[PDB]
Amino acid sequence: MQTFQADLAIVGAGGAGLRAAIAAAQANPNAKIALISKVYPMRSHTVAAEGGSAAVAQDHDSFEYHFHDTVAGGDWLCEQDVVDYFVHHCPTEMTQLELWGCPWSRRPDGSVNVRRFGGMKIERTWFAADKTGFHMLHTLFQTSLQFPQIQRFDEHFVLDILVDDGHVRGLVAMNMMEGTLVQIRANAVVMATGGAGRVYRYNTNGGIVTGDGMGMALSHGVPLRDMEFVQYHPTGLPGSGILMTEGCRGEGGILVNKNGYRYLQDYGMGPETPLGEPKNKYMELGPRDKVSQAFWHEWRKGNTISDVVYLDLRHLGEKKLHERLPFICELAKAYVGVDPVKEPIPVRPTAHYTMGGIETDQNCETRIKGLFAVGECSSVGLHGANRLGSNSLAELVVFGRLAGEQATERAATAGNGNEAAIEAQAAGVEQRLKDLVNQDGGENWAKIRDEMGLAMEEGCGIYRTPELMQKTIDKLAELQERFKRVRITDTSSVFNTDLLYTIELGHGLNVAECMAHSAMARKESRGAHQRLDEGCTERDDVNFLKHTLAFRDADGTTRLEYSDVKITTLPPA
Amino acid sequence: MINPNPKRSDEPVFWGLFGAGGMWSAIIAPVMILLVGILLPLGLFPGDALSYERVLAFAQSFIGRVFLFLMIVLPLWCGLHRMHHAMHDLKIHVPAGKWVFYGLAAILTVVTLIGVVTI
Amino acid sequence: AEMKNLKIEVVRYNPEVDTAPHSAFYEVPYDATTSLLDALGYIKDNLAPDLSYRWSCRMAICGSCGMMVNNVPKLACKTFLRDYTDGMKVEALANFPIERDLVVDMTHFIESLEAIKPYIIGNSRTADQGTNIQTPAQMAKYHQFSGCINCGLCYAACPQFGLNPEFIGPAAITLAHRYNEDSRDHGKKERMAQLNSQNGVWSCTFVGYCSEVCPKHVDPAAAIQQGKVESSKDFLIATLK
Amino acid sequence: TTKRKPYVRPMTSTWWKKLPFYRFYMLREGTAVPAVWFSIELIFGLFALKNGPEAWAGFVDFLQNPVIVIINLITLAAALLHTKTWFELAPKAANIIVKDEKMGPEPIIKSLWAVTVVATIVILFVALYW
Ligand SMILES: *Cc1cc2c(cc1C)nc1c(=O)[nH]c(=O)nc-1n2C[C@H](O)[C@H](O)[C@H](O)COP(=O)(O)OP(=O)(O)OC[C@H]1O[C@@H](n2cnc3c(N)ncnc32)[C@H](O)[C@@H]1O
Ligand code: SF4
Ligand code: F3S
Ligand code: FES
Repeated sequence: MQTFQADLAIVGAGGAGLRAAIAAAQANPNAKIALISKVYPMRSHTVAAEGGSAAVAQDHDSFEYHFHDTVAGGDWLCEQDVVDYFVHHCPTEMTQLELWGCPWSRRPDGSVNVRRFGGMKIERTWFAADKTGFHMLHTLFQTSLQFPQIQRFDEHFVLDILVDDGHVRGLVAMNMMEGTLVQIRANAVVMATGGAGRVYRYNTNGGIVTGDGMGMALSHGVPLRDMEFVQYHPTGLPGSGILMTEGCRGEGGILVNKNGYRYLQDYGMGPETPLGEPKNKYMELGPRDKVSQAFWHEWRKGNTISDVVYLDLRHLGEKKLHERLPFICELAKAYVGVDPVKEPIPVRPTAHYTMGGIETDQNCETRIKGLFAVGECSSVGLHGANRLGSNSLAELVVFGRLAGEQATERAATAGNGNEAAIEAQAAGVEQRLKDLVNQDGGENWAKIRDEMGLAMEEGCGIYRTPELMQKTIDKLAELQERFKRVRITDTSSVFNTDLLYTIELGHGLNVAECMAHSAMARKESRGAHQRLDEGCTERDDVNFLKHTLAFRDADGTTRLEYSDVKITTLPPA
Repeated sequence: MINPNPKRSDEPVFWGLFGAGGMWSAIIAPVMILLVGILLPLGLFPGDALSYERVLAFAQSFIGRVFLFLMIVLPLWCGLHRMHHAMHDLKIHVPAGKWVFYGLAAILTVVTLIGVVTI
Repeated sequence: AEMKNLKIEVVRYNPEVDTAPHSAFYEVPYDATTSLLDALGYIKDNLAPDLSYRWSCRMAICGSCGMMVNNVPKLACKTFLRDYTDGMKVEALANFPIERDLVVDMTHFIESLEAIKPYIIGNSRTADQGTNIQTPAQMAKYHQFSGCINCGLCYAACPQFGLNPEFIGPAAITLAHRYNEDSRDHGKKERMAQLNSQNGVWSCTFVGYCSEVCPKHVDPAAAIQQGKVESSKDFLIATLK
Repeated sequence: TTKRKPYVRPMTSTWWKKLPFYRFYMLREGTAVPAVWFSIELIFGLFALKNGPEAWAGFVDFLQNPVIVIINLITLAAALLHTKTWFELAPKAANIIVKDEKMGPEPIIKSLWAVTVVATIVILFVALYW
């Protein structure tokens, strides 16, 4: 295997990864950092973020109101020592993005505007029209071009990490164009590979958000925290799953049923607000989950349109629509055939974000020394049972920086390891790839993909039942058997996506089992995680104010442990 | 792969003339072809407006010699630019193509400058 | 009901086996929501598993999608079969080396874009001092030129690029332009060396197809042109001193 | 040795024949031929004008040909197409903010056509009403 030395590797060039690479180049000018990704960095899912990013800005805001909005928004599953560090560093990283040229939409006086998201009383979401992810992933990718320390491995598919005696030592990636494998040696590795939202049939995510970074951590005894909390975006286009930003409601937009009723007052987010002034925490700007749940209840009463609801924004106006929701306009026009100026937009909830991810302390380090996780792939303990809309993107750069700094120190005190052991690991990834290539059986990977999506969607949905969950545990374990009979009929080496997608699926099965098993075990209702059965329809801070850790043993059994929530100032109640 | 220290080109000179030339023949050429190419030989003008004595009475005045040089020379530096590049576009290898075209332009420029100081 | 079918012609190529491009034809079900990207996924699921192509986001913002459709450069995930009932023909994005199927060697694209320095240069302001102040007025100077998703359709548009693969390109020129015109940068002189090159703006003949295929209405043809103005000012400057 | 085969598609001197937008682009640079032919013509008439009314009368005899009246009509075609297209593409060379908004090109294409109408009127009036 060809080898190249690095002071640290970063897997994933999303917002998280790239910020980590910068910081890591900015903390050690002589470092030789290896940033790797299976897609060119500007194709990362980050680019699809439309809402905004959160940091305290106005003179009447306070770190405490963001602290509170995050803790409460998360049903107290949040490591309150992590949420504290978070809101205290959001201002500096949004500013640093602006110092790097991110075109934040502006107040007339030259200052950065802010709008309101996630049910946060004080508005504190910075934005660049409704393209904010796009402006944020590029500012970071473009700004990174100036650090020779950053060496990229564009379109390298990282297969596995090398671990030995509880420390990480590198990774094995395939050069996707050449179809050759490559060994990258480095004494800190920073996972930044995104969520696992494509394990759902209908999702908001691109084709690459298949979970690979989580699944790698499963294989080395790292545990996925809190994976049962899958947040559903309330407004996605039917069929496509395409996401319609909240910023359709932070601008005054309304959600109606088949009777034109703004049904959301009937479910605790009353009273109704006037067309003109949307008010935070109310109506269409309610609690995320509730705004999704209320779709389910409406579908029970039969009040959906044959099944969708409607997001009306007509009463927004041409200037306002085209100045702050351009993208949303064209997206409606092309995939559902709707002018957001003439007509209303058909939407319904869609799998969106994975709260859960690789377990990390407050340095984004995992249990393995030197291996870190940051970004949607991780669970630094920031979002608990339900992510505050617009907190995600801030996470990427707040903790991205940390990871970048922390990986940089860790590799600088790491000390050598057993060479024969390590290379024997590398040789071990290689063999496994061969075993997959020679595996036969005439099972069609794509058909397994489609069922795993239907199962997660049916058993791990908005509302959950022990019988359907069990049926999805059962379906997935059946799928885990069938995967071993998949035959990779394409044997080429130059950009062989038949092989690669099969690899991404085997990460999905693993990560999805963790979700299923984790939900079936959590006998309560908290955040995204809602249970209809008796004795589990409300929050239970006596028996379950604790994180779900999921492990996977080598026998393929998905085992659970639990850990305590750090409380600091905001005790549950 | 891509150079680090490329040679600053010289196209901002020609592109400058071709710019000036392209803008003159957009405002003025249409009326010039009308008059000279159509009216004049069709006699579609009142009296003796476009008669030998009047045209020589205009050409020999100062404002006329300036306008007759600009009318001729500026579109030349614009057309021949476009031809030079039409060559590359059509994949037609013309040896010393920069000299041919642009030398023709200076040749004709001198030739017309000779003419507007009169033969 | 019963879905219609469309004979899609896709241009295949495997460098371990063909001597050059080898055509194909697939029957794809479709209705009024099916994209080309929906079709490529279907073919690979049930017709030809060895078919490769870039993609991800599914909503015309990522830019990996790029490829020719009846010899027009367009993004597959914004191309819909409803408009190709009398014939369709997907070919790998033009003016690029073909590596495999619908995937092309984007190396020159990335090096170009890397060669104009697209990042804030020379602004000593540090995060503690708060953000820069920039009006919507200063921002409208460059905002349209910032929407580029690095998809490459204009390189397949541009016939000059096809004639001169050393031309740095419309995108790359637009990007360097996007930083010249941002009131926060102070590094125009670090970029002019590339823009003043024969492979700079001066390899552009204002064919205008670039902006015509831009799926994000950036108007690169407008940036380059403005760059020839600037390149020229700089010519003037330098030459005159 | 790698396993690649970077297939390079070749570009023919007939690339512009495919796509209409390409063709309109050849046509628009094609207006370069009638424009220099007219500048050749004017140089003729110039030096005929100097060689006395005997030579100038020869020149007007040429302009009447009338194959030369068809060619000079094609030339008046080409010069219009140029004006139409040159006016559309000029405004892109400018970057103008008018209350926080990049403007053009319509206000610039409007003014250029206003000037040529006024130049055409003042030129027709000076060479004909006297
Ligand atoms: C999908 C989505 C998410 C989203 C959103 C809208 C949509 C449609 N809107 C948001 C919003 O308004 N506000 C907000 O706070 N968040 C919003 N989100 C969520 C957020 O965008 C994402 O959760 C976050 O951006 C994730 O980014 P991250 O840096 O963590 O990484 P990524 O962009 O998802 O990219 C993954 C990277 O990893 C590489 N990769 C993947 N697998 C591999 C393998 N096997 N080997 C090597 N590299 C790998 C990818 O190539 C990429 O670089
Ligand atoms: S200007 Fe448009 S076509 Fe060119 S790369 Fe940018 S987004 Fe793509
Ligand atoms: S097609 Fe080409 S010549 Fe310039 S305006 Fe566009 S890059
Ligand atoms: S899927 Fe993002 S560009 Fe086509």
